[PDB]
Amino acid sequence: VSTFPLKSDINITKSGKTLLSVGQGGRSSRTGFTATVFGGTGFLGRVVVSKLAKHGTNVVVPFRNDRARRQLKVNGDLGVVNFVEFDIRNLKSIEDSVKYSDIVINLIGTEHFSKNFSIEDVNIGAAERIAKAAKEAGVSRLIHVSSYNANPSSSSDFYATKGIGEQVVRDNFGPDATIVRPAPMYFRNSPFLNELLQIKALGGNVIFKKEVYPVHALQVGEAIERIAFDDATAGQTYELFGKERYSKKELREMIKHIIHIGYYPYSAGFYLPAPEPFLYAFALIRQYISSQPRFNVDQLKRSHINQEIDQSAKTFTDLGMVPDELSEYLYRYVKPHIQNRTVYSKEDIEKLRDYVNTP
Amino acid sequence: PYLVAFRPAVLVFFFIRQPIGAGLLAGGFLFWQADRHFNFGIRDNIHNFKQTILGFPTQASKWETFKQVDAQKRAQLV
Ligand SMILES: NC(=O)C1=CN([C@@H]2O[C@H](COP(=O)(O)OP(=O)(O)OC[C@H]3O[C@@H](n4cnc5c(N)ncnc54)[C@H](OP(=O)(O)O)[C@@H]3O)[C@@H](O)[C@H]2O)C=CC1
Repeated sequence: VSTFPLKSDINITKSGKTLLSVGQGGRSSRTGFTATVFGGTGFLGRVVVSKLAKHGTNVVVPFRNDRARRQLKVNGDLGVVNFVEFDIRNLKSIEDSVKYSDIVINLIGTEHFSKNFSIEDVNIGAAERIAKAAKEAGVSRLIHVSSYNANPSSSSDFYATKGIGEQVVRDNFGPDATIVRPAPMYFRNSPFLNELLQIKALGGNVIFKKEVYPVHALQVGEAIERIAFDDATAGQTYELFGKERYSKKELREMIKHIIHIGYYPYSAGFYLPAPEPFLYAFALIRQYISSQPRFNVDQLKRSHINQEIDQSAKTFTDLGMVPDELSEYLYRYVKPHIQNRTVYSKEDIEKLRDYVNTP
Repeated sequence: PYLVAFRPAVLVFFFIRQPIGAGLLAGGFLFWQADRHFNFGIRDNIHNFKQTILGFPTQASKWETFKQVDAQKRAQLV
């Protein structure tokens, strides 16, 4: 960001287009690109879209929810943010969002299968159609986002399909495609944190014993931004994660202690020891009775699997960015949910973390 | 008659607000209601224990008192 994102004013894409950026990088400036951000209306998209538009890149955001795309237009200027109605089952609408696009970003990825899509149909079927269709329109660069633990042979549906999503893209878009693996990001209304703040978290012991490498969502938002303007980063695999290792159960008590939540945790439902069959049965029952995406069977297995760093991939420093730690930002993102306010600074998170580990 | 209308609301708000506590006080309430339904004899014997220790006239003591009066009067006829 700073004042101007582009490294050089004139950039030539892989397709021979010669794009000249104008202006000093303000709202009324431009960069001559057209970055189609699939799944832009999601949690991750609203950061990817926001950074691209403010610096003058045209953003084509294909949406399926009409009332969620309205707020994305504030970020850009007049004509900067464009909208296309689409569904992954409508091939023609896909080709409307890639015809004029020089950058194509893929963010579509689900954890719960619905009555219209399975986990494979989205992490693969959407990705395969999106990647292959983009190539036929002469898209210069493709960027993809997968799980942080992609594995073709994993028994977890999410990790198995996300891994195959990496293969099927590279057999469709080709060598130019890029794959970026984000660690669980934390931000306002982050799905990673929304499970920790929920008071009635059945199976809290089982769900929160998993391990992670939390990463600030803004940096990943800029991580795609750095990759977008550069052609040197084609055909790579990137895994983005935070230095200091944290576990959900370590966070859950750390989160609760900041909110100061005697008898209350024992009664309101903070700790709900429930049998393993009951958790498996409850998730299956809601899967046919619920109407909103609930806790899934897949996240019962993932809770037993810890995050794995892959050494074949490249870190933040490969892009010149130093990742930020959850300690410097965990307090502010739960500040909404918390005499004299005690602000738990960066260093003081350890002293909180110390208080959790002490029996 | 106001609690009969207000009872549906508060019971709902007791389980939502404090679900673990609700499952015990309501669960414990059903135990004694069942206990009196099924003549389990528990609360009766918890009661008789207190009357014995604190010197009260227990149910067994009266029936023992009647036996002493009954046995005395019968031998008075003889
Ligand atoms: N910190 C995080 O959030 C995590 C990041 N990831 C992965 O990063 C990727 C980014 O997703 P994220 O934004 O973070 O979370 P979201 O689940 O909110 O992103 C979902 C986006 O993809 C769209 N989507 C899902 N299914 C479909 C479908 N059948 N058809 C069309 N669109 C669909 C959604 O559309 P819409 O919302 O408009 O309905 C939305 O735009 C995901 O794959 C995620 O699993 C990995 C672990 C956690």
